[PDB]
Amino acid sequence: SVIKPDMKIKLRMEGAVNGHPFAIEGVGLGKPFEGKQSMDLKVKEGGPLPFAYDILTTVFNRVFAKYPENIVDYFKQSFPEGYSWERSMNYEDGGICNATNDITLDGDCYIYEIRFDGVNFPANGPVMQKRTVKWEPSTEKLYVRDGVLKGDVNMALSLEGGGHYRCDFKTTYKAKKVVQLPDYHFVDHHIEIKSHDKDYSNVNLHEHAEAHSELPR
Repeated sequence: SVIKPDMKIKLRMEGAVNGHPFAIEGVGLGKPFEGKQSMDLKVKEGGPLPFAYDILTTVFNRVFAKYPENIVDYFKQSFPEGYSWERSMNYEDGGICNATNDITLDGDCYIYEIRFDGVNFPANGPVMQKRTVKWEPSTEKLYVRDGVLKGDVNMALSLEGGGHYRCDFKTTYKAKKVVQLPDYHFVDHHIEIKSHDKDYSNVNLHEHAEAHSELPR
């Protein structure tokens, strides 16, 4: 099919946090069937970013998730046409980020058109104070609602000096064409910034994801 063992990624994010605009572009590669991917991101506008880079990472494609044969793969089925997703990320201190990604395919390269908008982040919260360390691994819960796929996940950012900062993700996935809808399942994730420069102008990001149909896994 159109899904190859090794594929590329090209993306551009345009957004704002607390009213301050910025733009980031990236290029990467991954293995859809292995659920692994990596990419290099460069801040193009609005740098240096005055907020924690981690709030952006999960926005920078579930096609990069290892799906077992007994689970319907909504994402790999959506191509060559592609799909799009919308997401609201509700942080425990009131900060709220809304994001969207329109994913298309050009040859062996996925193209992302991303929008990101966060508001109400407290001035002295971990996000505006850049006190986040990394996102903890997680388990996303996927279920069908009104012909489309939903995905919810309890996320947590490890904090500098100890503790965690919670955020609840609510994502809606929409294939561009009619595809087979999956039954209730899970997707394990682990996103990590492997390297970055001082002000995060350059970031190397990695993600590993695998789906499973029953728990305990």
